[PDB]
Amino acid sequence: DSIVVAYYFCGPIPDRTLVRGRAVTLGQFKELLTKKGSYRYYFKKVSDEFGVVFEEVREDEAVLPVFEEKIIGKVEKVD
Amino acid sequence: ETKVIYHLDEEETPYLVKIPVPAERITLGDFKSVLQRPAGAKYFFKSDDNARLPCFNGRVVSWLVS
Repeated sequence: DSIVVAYYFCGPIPDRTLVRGRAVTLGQFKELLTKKGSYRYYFKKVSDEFGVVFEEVREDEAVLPVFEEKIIGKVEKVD
Repeated sequence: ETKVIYHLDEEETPYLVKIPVPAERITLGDFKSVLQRPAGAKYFFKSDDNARLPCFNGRVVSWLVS
């Protein structure tokens, strides 16, 4: 019903947060953030599409991939 | 749209980014227009902006060094 999230805000391992589970969305993740607009999101996903990757997610409506039993992600800023 | 897997510096897990240019026209200029990485990184590939990127079955594999 709720899953764990742990991301990297360029560099931080901010504390694993609980996030409600209706398939956690990218917009559902970035509504936890302020002063965005120029953030860039990746999420560790099990895929060696021809071993694992950090696939960029840009749509507020995409399902976020699930690694292990969480959503290990990585958000970094542009310039 | 071309799938590009690049190893940034030497991080464990690489990155996957889709570039909205079909693999017939996939250029280093497109890779830069997607990444928008501070200068000046170098690029290698698995095999200039006008030059194309080598891709088999629509997959580009690259390495970046800060």
